[PDB]
Amino acid sequence: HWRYGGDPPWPRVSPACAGRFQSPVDIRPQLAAFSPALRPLELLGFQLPPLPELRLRNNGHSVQLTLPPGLEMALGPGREYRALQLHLHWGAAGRPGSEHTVEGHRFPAEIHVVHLSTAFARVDEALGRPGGLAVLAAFLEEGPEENSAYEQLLSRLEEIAEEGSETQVPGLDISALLPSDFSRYFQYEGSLTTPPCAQGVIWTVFNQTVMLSAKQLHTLSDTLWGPGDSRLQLNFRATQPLNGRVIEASFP
Amino acid sequence: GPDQSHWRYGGDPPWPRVSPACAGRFQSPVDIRPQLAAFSPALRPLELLGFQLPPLPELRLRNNGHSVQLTLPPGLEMALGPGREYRALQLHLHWGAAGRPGSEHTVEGHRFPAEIHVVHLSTAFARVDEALGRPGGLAVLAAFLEEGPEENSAYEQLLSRLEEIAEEGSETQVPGLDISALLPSDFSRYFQYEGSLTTPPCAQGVIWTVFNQTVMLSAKQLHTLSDTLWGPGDSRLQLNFRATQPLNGRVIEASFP
Ligand SMILES: *[C@@H]1O[C@H](CO)[C@@H](O[C@@H]2O[C@H](CO)[C@@H](O[C@@H]3O[C@H](CO[C@H]4O[C@H](CO)[C@@H](O)[C@H](O)[C@@H]4O)[C@@H](O)[C@H](O[C@H]4O[C@H](CO)[C@@H](O)[C@H](O)[C@@H]4O)[C@@H]3O)[C@H](O)[C@H]2NC(C)=O)[C@H](O)[C@H]1NC(C)=O
Ligand SMILES: *[C@@H]1O[C@H](CO)[C@@H](O[C@@H]2O[C@H](CO)[C@@H](O[C@@H]3O[C@H](CO[C@H]4O[C@H](CO)[C@@H](O)[C@H](O)[C@@H]4O)[C@@H](O)[C@H](O[C@H]4O[C@H](CO)[C@@H](O)[C@H](O)[C@@H]4O)[C@@H]3O)[C@H](O)[C@H]2NC(C)=O)[C@H](O)[C@H]1NC(C)=O
Ligand SMILES: CC(=O)Nc1nnc(S(N)(=O)=O)s1
Ligand SMILES: CC(=O)Nc1nnc(S(N)(=O)=O)s1
Ligand SMILES: [Zn+2]
Ligand SMILES: [Zn+2]
Repeated sequence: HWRYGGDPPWPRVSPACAGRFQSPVDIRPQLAAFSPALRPLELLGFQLPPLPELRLRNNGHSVQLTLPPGLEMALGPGREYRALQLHLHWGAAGRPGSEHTVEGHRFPAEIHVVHLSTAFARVDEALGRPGGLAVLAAFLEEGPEENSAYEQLLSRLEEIAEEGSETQVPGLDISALLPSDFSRYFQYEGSLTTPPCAQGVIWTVFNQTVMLSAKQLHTLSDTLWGPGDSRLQLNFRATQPLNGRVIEASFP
Repeated sequence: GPDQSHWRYGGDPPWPRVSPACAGRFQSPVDIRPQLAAFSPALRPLELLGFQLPPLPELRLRNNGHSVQLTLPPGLEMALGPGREYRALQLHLHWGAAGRPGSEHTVEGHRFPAEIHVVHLSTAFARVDEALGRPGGLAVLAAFLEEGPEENSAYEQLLSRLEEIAEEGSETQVPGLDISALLPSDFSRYFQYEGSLTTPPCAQGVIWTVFNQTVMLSAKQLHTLSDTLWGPGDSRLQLNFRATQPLNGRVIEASFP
């Protein structure tokens, strides 16, 4: 089974991991193309009630929250998706762990909300297909104030410390885990950041970040156990070259 | 319902009965207002390779009653951008009648004499039926045909064969030709937006790329195109285009400032 920082080589696990257009990438704001056609993102049905509960799992490469049907998202007019799950990427003590970087800067952590195009019934049908999968990514930065939205997830990590364990958590407002402005973001086409690394994924990276306390960031990157009786840390992929791709910005 | 595959221009069955998608909110064609198009510097020049076909093998040219369609062979590769590849499947035309333009798309309300469409299939899909309705599954390149003083050599290869397939359902084999010669000169100037097929099933998720520059045909050639073929029933195959559809919020992008 694949892992971070070691065999098996990802290209052996999946040929697509050696594709020419992979993710994540380094975003250089000055080189991003202002595209007036990029409208504000629309997310409805993300304010979930206390029940039913949601599955939170330590799968060895991240902590993943399974999302229910009904979380509708649109990248634009007639381009709709539904959220499937969200997970995080982080570093370690004294080391940032976001996947994407901005002007070479790596942030403490990054959250990914994976969506499936309504044109596909299942994920296996969308893999590798243009726009079949769309991921919303936001950077998590260190701040003086503790984040209430993230407290709902971070306080449950200890319950699933051991690799492969899972637990049910109360419903929460998923949209509260995201930045304040849905009209400011970068967008480009790439791939999944972990095997099978299928291409054709539409990546949308919020320009605004969300803040977590130093303590919360410590809890996120030093609680779960990964493969090989070792703390699950630095679970992010190195940035990949744009190789000609042009990143678009929804703002001038 | 019975005979679900049947449809025509200018009359029953209502397209929504043929295919529900024909009543979708985001259809094609649309009216293009250059002033309101969003300049998107990420739109690079179109790439078309393998379009210069040799004399043999021959290609099938058919009057399907809705248009004259040329079946393209494997090998015509096209890219809308890096890593966004397609292969051409076929090309067809939309035209008007005596003293009446018939293009599908319009620019600032202006309708051109005719329009050519080169339909492509994303390399991520093995078959068309899997691409239908999927985002970017199908991509169509569209160019306007205008009236000019000179006879167009490229189009002569198609127009001179229409008499052999005047009746709906007729077909003939024609010599290989340079498909790219049927297109405009600048592949870097175009408009692009997402819509649907302009005929049933009217599946959405189609990426439309409309060249900013046009190609010219003589008045005689345009007359040959609109006055030689016969359509469904006993009517002349003319005015085979769909009315303009509202953008409904969609923003057309332009590859040039
Ligand atoms: C959200 O989106 C915003 C908006 O695009 C991003 O903010 C911009 O980020 C870029 C990149 O980080 C900033 O660009 C930098 O600008 C500096 C200018 O500062 C002074 O220096 C020049 C003189 O050189 C004066 O003209 C100017 O008035 C200022 O006084 C440059 O110094 C930087 O370049 C230097 O460093 C880089 C390497 O780091 C080298 O490649 C260069 O050669 C050079 O040495 C750089 O160009 C830009 O200022 C920001 N704009 C705004 C409005 O804030 C956010 O980063 C983005 N955030 C997220 C999370 O996505
Ligand atoms: C390929 O791409 C090019 C580049 O965009 C297109 O060319 C442009 O086409 C648009 C639309 O046809 C043209 O826009 C029109 O400009 C006129 C300006 O001309 C004079 O008038 C104004 C007075 O207001 C003066 O300031 C100016 O200096 C000029 O002297 C406007 O008059 C037009 O607006 C009016 O008419 C239309 C009806 O046609 C109404 O809908 C409007 O409400 C308004 O009343 C209009 O804005 C533009 O000039 C063209 N640019 C260039 C460089 O040629 C091609 O059409 C396109 N071709 C294809 C096949 O895609
Ligand atoms: C089907 C599915 O969700 N798999 C993913 N694998 N990697 C992903 S990531 N890090 O690119 O968001 S999503
Ligand atoms: C399968 C196929 O190619 N069907 C088409 N139907 N309409 C088309 S058009 N006029 O929008 O190019 S292509
Ligand atoms: Zn991820
Ligand atoms: Zn057509």
